[PDB]
Amino acid sequence: IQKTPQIQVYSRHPPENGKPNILNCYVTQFHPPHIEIQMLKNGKKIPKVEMSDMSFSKDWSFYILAHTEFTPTETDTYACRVKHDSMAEPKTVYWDRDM
Amino acid sequence: GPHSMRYFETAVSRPGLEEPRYISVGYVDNKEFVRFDSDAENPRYEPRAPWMEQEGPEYWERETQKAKGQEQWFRVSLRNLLGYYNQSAGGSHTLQQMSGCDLGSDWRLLRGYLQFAYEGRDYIALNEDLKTWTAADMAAQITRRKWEQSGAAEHYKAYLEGECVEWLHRYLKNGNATLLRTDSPKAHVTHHPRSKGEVTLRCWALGFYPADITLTWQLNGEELTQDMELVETRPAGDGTFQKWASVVVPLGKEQNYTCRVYHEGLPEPLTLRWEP
Amino acid sequence: KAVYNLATM
Repeated sequence: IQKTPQIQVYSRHPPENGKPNILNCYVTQFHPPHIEIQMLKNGKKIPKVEMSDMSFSKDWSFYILAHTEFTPTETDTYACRVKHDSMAEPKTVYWDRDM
Repeated sequence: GPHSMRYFETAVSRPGLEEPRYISVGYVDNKEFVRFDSDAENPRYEPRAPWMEQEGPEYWERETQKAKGQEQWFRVSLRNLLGYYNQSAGGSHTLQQMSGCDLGSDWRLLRGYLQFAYEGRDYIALNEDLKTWTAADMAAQITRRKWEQSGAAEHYKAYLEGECVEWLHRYLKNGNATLLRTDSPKAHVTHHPRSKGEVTLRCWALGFYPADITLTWQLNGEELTQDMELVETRPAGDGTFQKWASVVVPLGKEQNYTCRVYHEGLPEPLTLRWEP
Repeated sequence: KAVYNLATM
């Protein structure tokens, strides 16, 4: 039974402009575990996207945490984009520092 | 306090390639400490926490052998299950196993776990008595009868009561100042003006460990449950967690509402509001 | 340390 990924995008540390931080995209509740996760700035892949190990919760739902080094600005968009066979096409969530 | 060791194992079929992808992740107290991934160029259990780094090559080779055997076991079981469910050829299929032990605050075995999901759905679980099996469906009944015959529960019980406890003890000592320590939430409130005469009190808990936490919003004294927005507790990436809880509030009534944070690391529950 | 399985499904 196919289940859709839920996505949160959010920063490791309280965001200040021009100050090294880590951007997270935490994707949960998908099945089967096969999945693709891109992180984006102004629509381009951010280079060094570390991916965590395919894990799952005690209720069998998978989760994964993608992250990458970044310096937050006010002037660029930041996003996370997920491709999964539950969805006919990719889903994207934009970073919002207030969330 | 109490502690736990969990290994989470996943084998996934995909249309096309001979052998499915097998992954195992180990957690001590819901903090990642070892990992094996059959896709990696040199498949082996690897340390995922600095304190585990001081296990020697014999440790790593013996655990790796367990992973390699598990890979074989999942490969065969994947196929066995294809037949049990009269699934044809191909499709994408998944098999999950969770196992491990909970200790009390006295470090003694509280509960053992050995359980499997097929296609994300309960298949078979070792009962708490560590002797009998609960089988979710008729297919699983076949497996049950099989494992009753082979006495597999005895094997599992021996690991759960023995090896699992004994090594969790070793890990708790070895990584003393990480696992047996807590990190309490740094809490604060951000303010977000909204539609007509409505702001939005968001209340933040940051940098806590473990992940269990609770946030409430109160007005005059009556806990608010409806109208309120929660996010799922999330990893920050550095061993800690975040959560927030928000609510609708009119302009002027900020000093009426209060957020409470409940976490193990706190000497007591936490109260706070907007600070201009 | 990890469990290992014996009898298959």
